[PDB]
Amino acid sequence: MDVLMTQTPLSLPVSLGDQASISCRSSQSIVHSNGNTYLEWYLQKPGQSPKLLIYKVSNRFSGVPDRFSGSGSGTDFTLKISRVEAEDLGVYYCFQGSHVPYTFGGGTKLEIKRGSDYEFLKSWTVEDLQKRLLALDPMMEQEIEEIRQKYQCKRQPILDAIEAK
Amino acid sequence: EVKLEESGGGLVQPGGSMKLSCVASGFTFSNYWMNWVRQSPEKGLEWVAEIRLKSNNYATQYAESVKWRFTISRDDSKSSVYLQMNNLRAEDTGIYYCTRDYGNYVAYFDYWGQGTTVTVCSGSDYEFLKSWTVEDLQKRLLALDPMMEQEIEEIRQKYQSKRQPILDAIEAK
Repeated sequence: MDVLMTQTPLSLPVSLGDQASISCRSSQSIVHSNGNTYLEWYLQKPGQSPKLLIYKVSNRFSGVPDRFSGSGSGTDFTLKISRVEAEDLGVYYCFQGSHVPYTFGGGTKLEIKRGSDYEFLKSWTVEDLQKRLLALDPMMEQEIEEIRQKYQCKRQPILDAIEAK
Repeated sequence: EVKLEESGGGLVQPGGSMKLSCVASGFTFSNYWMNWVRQSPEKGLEWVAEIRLKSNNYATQYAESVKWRFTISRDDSKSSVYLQMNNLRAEDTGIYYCTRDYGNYVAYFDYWGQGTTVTVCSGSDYEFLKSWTVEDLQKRLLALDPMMEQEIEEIRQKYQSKRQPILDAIEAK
């Protein structure tokens, strides 16, 4: 049976500076035959490819700040962000490479609590506010391109239907 | 200098074929295992295939959902890895990433590419527009473009409402 990685929670609304804890549960033991546990944590920022953060359960990859911490054993693993920064926002995936097929978790979206009023951006810095603005454009063009690809799939059966007349 | 660049994605009809290509730069390609990973909004992230080195006789591994349909291969002289895709179905739609393993039995996908998009149309409207009249098929075709523009403007209008609270915050500084 394939290893199922169940991630909790689906969404983690936080404020900047909060502590974050993401949990990944495996359906079975993910200890490789060589004795190592290849539990990895990836972060996909909006509009970018996934990037490796934690390898072998608890080891930080190169260039990963020490506010990221990984732990766990058996079937329960946890990724912790001590103090959430703006650059940490995105989707976090857990990943096992101990048993074929290698499987990913469902993903956990670390997003900003929007509350009821948008004055929480007043405490933000301009540079972080600009990064959030610069990130929204690739998300929009992606959502737009999905619409364009969808309608391309709806136009072809029409022409083929007129064609087969 | 380490860069992976995918290419070859596009629109496929149900049961069609497609071959993706991923060129590598900035490292010794022949020394690193390569993979293909795909992402869809429904199934999330999914590992597709893995190709090893010449010392391992270019051994390959696949996910069961793609075995005998997809074939991964590499050319160390061109520093490229490919994925030949046959009998594509609507479930195969998504962004296809080409990844490299860190190696040393330490870590996996340290470097990803920008990804290419593979869109496999369903084929449901084929078995529903066939009973339609040619006059109604032509009117349905000519109504596609304004229908698409309506959904696109909704996305643009949604993103304007998400940009103004930010833009107003930098303004208040």
